[PDB]
Amino acid sequence: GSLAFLPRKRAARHRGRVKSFPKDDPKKPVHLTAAMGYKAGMTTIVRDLDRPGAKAHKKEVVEAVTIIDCPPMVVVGLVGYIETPRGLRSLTTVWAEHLSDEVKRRFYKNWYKSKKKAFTKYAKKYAENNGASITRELERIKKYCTVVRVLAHTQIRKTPLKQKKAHLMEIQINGGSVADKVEFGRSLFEKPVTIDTIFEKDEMIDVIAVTKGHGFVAGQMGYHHRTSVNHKIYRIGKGDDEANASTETDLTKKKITPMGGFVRYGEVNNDYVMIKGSVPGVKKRIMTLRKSLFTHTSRKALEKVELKWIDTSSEFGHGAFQTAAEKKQFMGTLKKDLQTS
Amino acid sequence: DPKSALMQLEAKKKRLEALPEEKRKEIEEKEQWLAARRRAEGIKVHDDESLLKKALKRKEARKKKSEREWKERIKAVEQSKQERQRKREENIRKRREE
Amino acid sequence: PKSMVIRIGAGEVGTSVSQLCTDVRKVMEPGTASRLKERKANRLRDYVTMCGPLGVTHLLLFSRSTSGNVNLRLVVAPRGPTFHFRVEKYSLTKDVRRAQRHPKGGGKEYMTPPLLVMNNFTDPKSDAHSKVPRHLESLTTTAFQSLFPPINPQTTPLKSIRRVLLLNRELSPENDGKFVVNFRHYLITTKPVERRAVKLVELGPRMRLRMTKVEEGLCSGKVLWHEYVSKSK
RNA sequence: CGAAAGGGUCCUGUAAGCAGUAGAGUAGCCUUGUUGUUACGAUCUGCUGAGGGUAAGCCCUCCUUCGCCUAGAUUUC
RNA sequence: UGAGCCCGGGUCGAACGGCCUCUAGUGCAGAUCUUGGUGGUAGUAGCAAAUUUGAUAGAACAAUGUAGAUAAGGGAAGUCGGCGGGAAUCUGCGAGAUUCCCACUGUCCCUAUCUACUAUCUAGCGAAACCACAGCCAAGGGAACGGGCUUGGCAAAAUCAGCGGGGAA
RNA sequence: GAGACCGAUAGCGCACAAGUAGAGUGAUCGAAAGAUGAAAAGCACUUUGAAAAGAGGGUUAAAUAGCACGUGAAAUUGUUGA
Repeated sequence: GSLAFLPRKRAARHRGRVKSFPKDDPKKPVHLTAAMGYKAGMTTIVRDLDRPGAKAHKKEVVEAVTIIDCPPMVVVGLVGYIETPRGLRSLTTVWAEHLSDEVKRRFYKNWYKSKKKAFTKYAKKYAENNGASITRELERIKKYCTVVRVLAHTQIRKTPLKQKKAHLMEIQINGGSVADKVEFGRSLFEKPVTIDTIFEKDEMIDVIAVTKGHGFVAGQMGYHHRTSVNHKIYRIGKGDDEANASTETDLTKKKITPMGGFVRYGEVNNDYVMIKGSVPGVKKRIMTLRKSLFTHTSRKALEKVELKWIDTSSEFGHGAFQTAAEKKQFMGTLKKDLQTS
Repeated sequence: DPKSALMQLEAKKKRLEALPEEKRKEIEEKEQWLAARRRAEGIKVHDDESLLKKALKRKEARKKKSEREWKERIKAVEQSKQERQRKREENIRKRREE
Repeated sequence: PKSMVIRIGAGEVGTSVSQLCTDVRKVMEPGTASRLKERKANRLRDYVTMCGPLGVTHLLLFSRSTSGNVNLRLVVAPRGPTFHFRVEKYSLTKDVRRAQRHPKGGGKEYMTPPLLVMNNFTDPKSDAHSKVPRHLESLTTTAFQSLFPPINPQTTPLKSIRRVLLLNRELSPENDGKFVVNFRHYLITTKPVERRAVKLVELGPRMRLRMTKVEEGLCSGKVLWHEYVSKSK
């Protein structure tokens, strides 16, 4: 095997560390660099290829695409890093009041037997006109810091999982002066941020996950931290539309979830990201989407995508009925349904 | 002990064959009823010709493999002592050469 | 002591027998596998080979003949004995609840097994007619006493004591009677009148059993006593 | 939350039983029959896209039902 | 100086010492020494002989593969093989019409079948070989002699599972 | 009757069950193993508990002299402490 990925180590953290963010210049407008979702599953799409010089140009092409359920993330903190002859280091972080129950579950380990005391004195410090200390921390960040990251958490209470502990991650703010980005984060406190806000249509990104541990039949084989580069978001669905899987070509009002729901995941009701190709990780797992560190060098990026339809047959079997309507129409009436009626 | 159970069941068959036919069937119903009684109470009786014979066969096979494991290990140990004496005589001859 | 209730005795199952077996399992809680879902390809061999490692001591089998007659086979794992009862009259727990003016739903009482109460069965010899007493009735007593966990009155918590299982024998010790087995289930309600009044509420099912036939092993062995067929010596 | 149900979805292939002169034919009985009749007979026709299963590593329920609740043992400035 | 001698403290209960001589079965680390006692290995290997027959007790499990065989199949290779049976297709029961294969081998592999060999955990029992003292690596160390030593690289308790480095003709 | 002898791994193989126990078909081979206390006065009795075992209590000048018993080294082991 490759020497860059050996010896085979377990992923120390189930989440997945971002390590490297894109390089910062002040000239661009302000923007976050990362987002999180949960791998729901994959479907099949067919596409009118728009690759000049390709054999399959202007032809139907069938591809496999991963669905990542992406509920809005909540901004709950800012952090200010300082550059030192020993690297970057956390100078100081500011939190937000009214921290969510789920982010508190992240702060705790045994939530059921612990009286909820975390960040209570911090909320008190906010409440009792220690805004002196608040503005002191913000002024320190604006004066001494060169890199700022927004602490954002994703919300299991909207995701369709038995989990109840939220997911936290630091996301760098690039494109602007330090004061500008600190003010932007201060505005960001206590507001949901959508994937329409973080990312956008038909674009190339990087994806971080932990590839599955193949356990129970020379050592650890599986469960490895992997950041797969160069995966193209083709679609962003809205949840509330109910015409998410619907495409201009077929006016079939359906959601991205096939018949019977996703196998071993469920049914998604939120914003979702549909990306080309196989992507590391498994279902229910946290997926970390981030921007590319470098400007792209291919027409695969900045190639605009036009879709036709999305496979919504039940993946639990070899079904061929996209919608319950067409299924109940084609099969006709059955004796059990007739007796019920 | 499977051998003790075999002895007991052999005595049982001798008694069954000695007693007369009508009370063959009578006492036979008797120990079946009582068998159901104590086994349903929970007493796992151990009386089966094939089961006990196959248990004895398993025990004999285990003893056989164990005896073979002896022969291997004992031969290895004797070989070790013989080899040690062999290079001792080798080095004594080397000294005599010197 | 663990017991399982299975429908593998019948070639196919219906709503009535399914409800009956669900009620029997509810009676057998908590020492029974509630989530046991019978499949057509399963067999008695598969179920006993499951009982083996599961440490199940008793197995009720509900079979249905082509004529529609229903039989209850109470077997002791893993080698017998086997008792064939015939169904004469049965009522569902739903029907019992509907008939009762104040039906009580099962609750926390699922945590406690019912106490066995046994009536009119003749253990001691009254007429030396040992064939029915000294062969069948003592085995019945032992079989049910082992079906339910042994009860020590000197350690059992009275507040946990909540359910009773009645087995009443329509038969007299003089070997005269209809030889009928009456199986019923009651819930205990303790009311403060210390003087405490005990009220028993039907939970079902009601079971009319005909003691038909017996086997030494699991659906195998010589016929020890068959009511209709007596084999010559 | 975690033990039945309901709905969804996949799988196999049309369950038992009943009704069909349908069934290669066979053996009897009568006034001898262009649905003769009584007995045996693999197998075909309708109930019947039937029947059954479906989480042990498939989804969703508004109480669809019922139950369980602030434990108990040690350690840490 | 030394082999050794004297005293203090504890234990202990019946004999003992200094000097001059006389005498000898008179002084131990070795002898793969003798006898006896006791360790690491080790609560490890494994339940094996020993400890009126014989006999560890519960929980499990029924698998995983291995070797030797078969007038079985398939694939592969080489030849001078391939140009009645089975498998199908087309057409309106049709002599119905049309298409594919069959060989051998003192050759290789796999799958199929037979015989034989194979099994874990916790309790209880419980050895033996071997042991001058211990083992990171690199260069140097005259005598192809390194584990000592010199100069460096460095160097953090303790377990389980894999793994490779050393020990003359 | 004695000894410039040996003093329980010594002295005869045997200070004591010694040609005993034991081995081998047999001729034959052949060990290990002494000491309570002056006197058993050998721990009455109570109390644990299945035992070749303790806690009290008693005998003796002494029981850490208790039929594992005159004194009780080293190897080896445990607890406490540095």
